[PDB]
Amino acid sequence: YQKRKASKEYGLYNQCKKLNDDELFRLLDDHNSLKRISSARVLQLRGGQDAVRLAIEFCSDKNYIRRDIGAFILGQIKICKKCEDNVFNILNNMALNDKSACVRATAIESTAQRCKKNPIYSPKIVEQSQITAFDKSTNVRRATAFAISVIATIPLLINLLKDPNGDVRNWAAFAININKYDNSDIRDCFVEMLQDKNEEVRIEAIIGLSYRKDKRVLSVLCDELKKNTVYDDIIEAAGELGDKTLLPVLDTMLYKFDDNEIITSAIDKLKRS
Repeated sequence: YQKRKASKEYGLYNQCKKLNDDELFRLLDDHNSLKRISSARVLQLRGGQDAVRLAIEFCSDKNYIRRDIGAFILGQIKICKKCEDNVFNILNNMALNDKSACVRATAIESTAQRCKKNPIYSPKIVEQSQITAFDKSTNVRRATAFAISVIATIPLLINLLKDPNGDVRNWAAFAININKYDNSDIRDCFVEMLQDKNEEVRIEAIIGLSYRKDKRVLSVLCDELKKNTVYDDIIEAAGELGDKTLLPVLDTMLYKFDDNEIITSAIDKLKRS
C-alpha cells in the first residue's frame, strides 16, 4: 500500500551534476541556499582532492556561510586515509569553537557522518557530545542528539530529555528507545513526558514506558485508546505493556475499527503469560 515520490530537489540536483568542478565551486557562493546545497551535494558525491582542499580552506573563511558549506561537504566526501584524521580534527574543532551556531551544528552532524564510516572516532564523538550537549544553541544540541545516536552518553541523553526544545526531547527519547536504555531516571523522565506539550514526545514516552512494562503509563494509555482517531503505536504499546487491564477496551475496539488486526495482535500478546 505505501509508496514514495522522488524528492522535489532531485531534478535540480541532476542538473548540478552536469556541471564541472569549477562551476560547482562557484555555485557554493550563490545567494540561494538550495543552490549552494545542491552543488555541495554533487561535490560530496564525486568529490576529489580539489574539492576536499577547497572545503578545508572554506572551513577557515571569514564568511560563516562558506564555513558551514565546507564542513557540510567534509562530512560525506571521500578522503584519503592520510587526511581523514586531519579532517575529523578540523570538524571536531569547529563543532566546539566556531563562533556561528549554524556552523557548529553542521560540523557536529559531519563528525557523525565521518564516525559512522570509521568508528575509530567514536571516543572523540563522546567527549565532543559531553560538551556540545550543553551548547546554548538548540540547533547544536539537536545535532548533538543525532551524533550520540550514531554511537556512556546516557547521562547526556537524560539531560536532553529535559531540553526546552521539543524536537531535542523527541530525539533523545527516540534514541533511548532505539537502544533500549533503561534505568529509574529514564523511566521517571518518561512518566513526566506523559504530560509533555508535544504530542510526538508523549508518543515516544508511551511506547518507551510500555516496552519497559511500567504501569504508570496505564491511565494515559487508557485515554488514548478511547479516542475516535487512535494512534497505531498506542494500540501496539497496549499489547507490549502486558497488563490485562486493557483487554476490555481492546475487545471493544475490535468492533469500532474496520481493520482491527493490529488490535487483535495486542490482544493476543496480553492473553499470553
